[PDB]
Amino acid sequence: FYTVVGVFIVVSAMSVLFWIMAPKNNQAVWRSTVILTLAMMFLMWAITFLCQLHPLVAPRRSDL
Amino acid sequence: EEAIFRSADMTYVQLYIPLEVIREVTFLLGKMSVFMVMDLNKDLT
Amino acid sequence: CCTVLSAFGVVILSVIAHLFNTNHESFVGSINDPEDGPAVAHTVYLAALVYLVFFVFCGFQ
Repeated sequence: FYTVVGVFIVVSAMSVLFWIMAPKNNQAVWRSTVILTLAMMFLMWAITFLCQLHPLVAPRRSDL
Repeated sequence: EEAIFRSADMTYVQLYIPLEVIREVTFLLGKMSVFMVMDLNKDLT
Repeated sequence: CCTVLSAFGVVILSVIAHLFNTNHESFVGSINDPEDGPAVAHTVYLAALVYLVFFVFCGFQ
């Protein structure tokens, strides 16, 4: 689970570093598109990583 | 400013157009595209 | 519109023929899958060439 927190640190620090270094021309759509898309990419990565970190169902097939 | 997070700041100004320069001011405001008129005489038919 | 379908017929069937040639387990790895890899790759690569003929002929239209 700590390799989810370790990715949350480098995503959150990147989003904070982009909040202060956004271009001044279109600030409320530079720091709103890029910071929210990193959040949603990290959310789907964390959900697709934690479902396989400690699984309850093993993959079972016959034809191999 | 930009107005993509909230709306822009509106003012409700009041003009006074004389009858000598009336068509010219109206055709100027039609080309400037900044003044949203409001129907003052709603009670008239 | 045949040139778009023909360009995808080049790309997708070339990747499928390469994945049959290298015995990739998403195409050969099951019992219901075909047994010989390059035997299927030889008849998918010729279809890739056929769609390349369609792409070149409809590319001059």
